[PDB]
Amino acid sequence: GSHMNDVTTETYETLKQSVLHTFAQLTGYNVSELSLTSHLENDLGVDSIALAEIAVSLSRQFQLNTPLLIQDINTIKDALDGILQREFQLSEKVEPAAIALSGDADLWLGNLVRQIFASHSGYDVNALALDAEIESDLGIDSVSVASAQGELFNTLQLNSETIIANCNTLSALKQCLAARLVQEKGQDWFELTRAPPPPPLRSGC
Repeated sequence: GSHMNDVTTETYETLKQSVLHTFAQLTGYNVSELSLTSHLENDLGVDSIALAEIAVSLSRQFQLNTPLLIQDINTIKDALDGILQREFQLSEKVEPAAIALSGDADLWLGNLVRQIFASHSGYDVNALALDAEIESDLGIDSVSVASAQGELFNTLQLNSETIIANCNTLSALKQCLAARLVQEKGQDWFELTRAPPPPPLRSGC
């Protein structure tokens, strides 16, 4: 019906506010001058250049499945209708990249890390699966993996001074090496492949 479809009464009205706020903050319009039945194009007089950032932010803020198309955003209530058509959460948390990592970045760490453990322990690199537990499935002993870390950092031009807390999964330690980069060598490592610096040091992967 239209009586507490998902959230309580106040919460559902604050839902209006949550979407209203997006229309206001991006354009410079007062959210208190935004009326739910106001057709954006006509009454508020918002055009595509501004409207598009709103549709964009609405899709991102509430973390919708499908991106709202700017031709499909007609009126505020109409947008609200569209919001809930995919996904909506009151008091949604915009979780940023707290870890801030890319699978391409940890990948090259992951290549060498497996090679050393493999060579050291007498196993095959490609047989060393990330979903497979190192000690349990892969059959590598704690000493076998821990001792190999040192020479691994050496082969990786990283501080062998630092140790990897032995994680039983290759996925975990791969993330650990990726963290070592930030903690030992700075965020600079990823910055190279992100923002290409003047000298030929663009290859940060």
